[PDB]
Amino acid sequence: GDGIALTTTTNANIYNWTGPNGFSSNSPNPTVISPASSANAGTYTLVVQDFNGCTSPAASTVVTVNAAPAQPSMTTNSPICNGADLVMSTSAAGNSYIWRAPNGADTTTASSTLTIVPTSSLYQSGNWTLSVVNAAGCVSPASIASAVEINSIPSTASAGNNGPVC
Amino acid sequence: GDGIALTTTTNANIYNWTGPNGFSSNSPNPTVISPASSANAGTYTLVVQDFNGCTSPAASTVVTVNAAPAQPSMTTNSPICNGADLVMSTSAAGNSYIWRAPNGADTTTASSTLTIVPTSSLYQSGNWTLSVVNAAGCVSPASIASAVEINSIPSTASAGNNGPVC
Repeated sequence: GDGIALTTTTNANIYNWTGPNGFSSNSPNPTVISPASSANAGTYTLVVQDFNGCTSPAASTVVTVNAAPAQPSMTTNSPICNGADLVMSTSAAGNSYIWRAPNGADTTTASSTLTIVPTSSLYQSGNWTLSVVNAAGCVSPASIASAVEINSIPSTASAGNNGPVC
Repeated sequence: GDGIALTTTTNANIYNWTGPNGFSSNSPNPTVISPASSANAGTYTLVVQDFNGCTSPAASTVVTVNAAPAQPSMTTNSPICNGADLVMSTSAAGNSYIWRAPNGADTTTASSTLTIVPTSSLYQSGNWTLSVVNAAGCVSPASIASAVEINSIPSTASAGNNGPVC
């Protein structure tokens, strides 16, 4: 999902780049490959032709592409009464977990389980999502949102009885 | 999000521009790069060929791209009764905060918290959004709207009792 950029240091007249998917360029500092995927992993080779018409031996480098984790899933204690702790968790593996609140608030934890204490700006109802990040620093697609419904505490009912009893 | 423009001052026959993403042009005053992103930051080099066929030494300049802040989030006292002050706030950092009313009214403040006194043209219900601007003058994506619900004050109930009591 990130891009692959190549650069040059020479000031020669003709550049010739070649790569894994038919990548080709006749310019220094070529158009960055935006959608990096494993398809573009491999060796990129540069040949440079001088002002005098002579060519260099080729130079080359290797770029690898780290894969993102699979879309994680989320479980929540969604039928929740106001004042109770909000608990959400995944089963997905990762090095760090990313929790996204409905209103955009965004926090992290090393744990697969997040607990939100109702003093927090995160104690909010609506659709919550999760994404995870692995050791390569790759972020998974976000999970399918799980709704959280925080219910109010009802008022009390008047209560009594029929009055004095023999 | 803004564009990168390059210009010339010469009247020579052939222009040769080159840049960071394979940017290339054979004309003076090239097509402005509209979607500036960090991808196009770097050195842009111009070489000019004369009417007589001779070429200039190259001239060059550097353009950098300032990044916008990440999408901020908003918190509001949304269950609000008419006449009460409307309070909205963010946690996002910035040099100035931009507050957008549902009906398009647009105000600013240096504070992360905005208070609207109900005499104001901004004391309106509906979906509010926020964006922030940093020291480079870059404006963040707008936040996910937060609804504000301004409720009316109900009329009174008739009240009384059963009448005189022994």
